[PDB]
Amino acid sequence: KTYYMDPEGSDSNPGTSDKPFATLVKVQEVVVAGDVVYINPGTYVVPANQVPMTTTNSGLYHCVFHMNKSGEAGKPISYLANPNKQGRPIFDLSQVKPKDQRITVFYVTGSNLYLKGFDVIGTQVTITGHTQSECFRIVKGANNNKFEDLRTHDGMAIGFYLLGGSNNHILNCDAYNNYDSVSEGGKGGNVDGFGGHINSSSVGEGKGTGNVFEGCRAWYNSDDGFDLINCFEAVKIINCWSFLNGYKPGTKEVAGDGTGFKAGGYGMAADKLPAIPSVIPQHEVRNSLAYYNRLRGFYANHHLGGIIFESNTAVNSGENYNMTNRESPLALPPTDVNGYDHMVKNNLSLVTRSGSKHIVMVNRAKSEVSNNSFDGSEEVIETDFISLEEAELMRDRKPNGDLPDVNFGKLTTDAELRFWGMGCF
Ligand SMILES: C[C@@H]1O[C@@H](O[C@@H]2[C@H](O)[C@@H](O)[C@@H](O[C@@H]3[C@H](O)[C@@H](O)[C@H](C)O[C@H]3O)O[C@@H]2C(=O)O)[C@H](O)[C@H](O)[C@H]1O
Ligand SMILES: [Ca+2]
Ligand SMILES: [Ca+2]
Repeated sequence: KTYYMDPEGSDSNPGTSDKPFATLVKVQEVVVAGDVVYINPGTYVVPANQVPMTTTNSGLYHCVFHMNKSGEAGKPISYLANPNKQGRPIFDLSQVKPKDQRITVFYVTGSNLYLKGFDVIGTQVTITGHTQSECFRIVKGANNNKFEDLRTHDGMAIGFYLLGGSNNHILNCDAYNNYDSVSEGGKGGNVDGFGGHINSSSVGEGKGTGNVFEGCRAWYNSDDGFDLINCFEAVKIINCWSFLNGYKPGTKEVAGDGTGFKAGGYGMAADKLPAIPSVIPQHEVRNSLAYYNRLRGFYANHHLGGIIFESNTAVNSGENYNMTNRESPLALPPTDVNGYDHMVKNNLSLVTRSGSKHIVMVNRAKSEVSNNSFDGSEEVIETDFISLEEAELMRDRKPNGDLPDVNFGKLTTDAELRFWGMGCF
């Protein structure tokens, strides 16, 4: 079956093209494996009083849409912007403010799902202590899903937040202009674009493995663009752009941590040891771009082992590459050391911003550090690039959702010969 929804539809309708549904709550009542839902473009304001589809964590979370049904292998359930209509569906969550609860807009427990082509805006935070909300929260048991050309923006919530699940592909998604102005004095320190945090409950082959962020952009998230702390299976970030994170949206006002790619770690607590996986995962950041994050570009974040940083480009992102690891095995007090077991290869780094640096805190005897611009005999300069115009990075995606063509961060023909094989382009 192909069902339809529309902002001016009705949940008393049958869900046909002529008589569409109004909400995903009704969609969820009827769909089965192999069904397709075409979501007509327009603005869907979620009513303030719409009851949550579920709650989690002893009532802490109000979950707007519970993506609880599953497809089968070869027969997904697909929730797609209607490809026969121009424009995008935009779910506006600005009225949803349940007292004393965190918000999850799409709480994903099902498997074999395909979600494409729509936006989630205005997601709220009302709690004033330590808190967060998420546009997408994916957990243990949610396997073999695809999230494509989705945009989580102009709200107070983390865009994508993985606590578990396997083979979740987050492809060509944007998370931008996300800032929690409400909690903890409006620091914004828990709002990332994309978070990979496969927890202890979700470990194992086919249980927490295989999740990938690909082709995604994160900008003006108040904390980090991408963050893989406390992530018990390897997560990969491939062909992603992370820029202008750590600032309040549209400004250079200081907010949170400002990392482009925070690519590991299990914390640096002084009081107690963190839980850790049995095998420290080798997360990866490859063919990616960091530009003008407030503090750091590509960061090992006190990892307890090796990360792969391959074929990336950093421009004016503070510490463009920082390989700091925590000393292993775990001990107290916690100790930072030069990064060990990393692969740092074929990277490019430009510095013309005051206080920015190429690479810090790498152990070259324990990490493979090869063919990076910062270890060559010539400095990388601005005119080695075709363009460094920031606006290019915010250009509209192509109609199919692919990243826009840009010259930003692309070496000229002449420079490419002097920095051969280096950088994300
Ligand atoms: C619902 C809570 O879940 C757990 O706490 C998580 C997380 O395990 C903690 O490490 C910590 O994480 C913070 C941020 O909240 C998180 O977004 C970021 C990626 O890492 C740390 O900065 O708090 C989390 C949280 O959700 O509050 C624990 O099981 C808590 O007891 C539980 O309330
Ligand atoms: Ca933070
Ligand atoms: Ca973060």
